Amino acid sequence: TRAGCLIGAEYVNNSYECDIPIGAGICASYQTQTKSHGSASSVASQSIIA
Amino acid sequence: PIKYFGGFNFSQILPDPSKPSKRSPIEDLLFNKVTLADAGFIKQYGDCL
Ligand SMILES: *[C@@H]1O[C@H](CO)[C@@H](O)[C@H](O)[C@H]1NC(C)=O
Repeated sequence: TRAGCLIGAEYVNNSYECDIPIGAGICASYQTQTKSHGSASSVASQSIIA
Repeated sequence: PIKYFGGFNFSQILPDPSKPSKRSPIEDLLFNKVTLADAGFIKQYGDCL
């Protein structure tokens, strides 16, 4: 992103409010995803989503 | 979707759908004038490579 290189976070096409401002129009948060249909708390990747 | 407000023409201040930055014509003029240091657009300012 224009701010820079983000590691450990996955991009989300949806739009939530900003919790932790990453910069350049990007914000990150800690999210638990049950949409994966497997393990909710332990998602397939790092739980940080931008 | 329509932009008639009794005759008060806000075209110069409302966003321009026919542009990529979607700035208003007055906003476009202002961004073009103040360009001594800022490039006026962020096409390449994101990475500066
Ligand atoms: C209603 O406003 C529209 C613009 O949205 C304009 O074209 C039209 O002349 C107006 N009609 C009346 C009856 O005010």
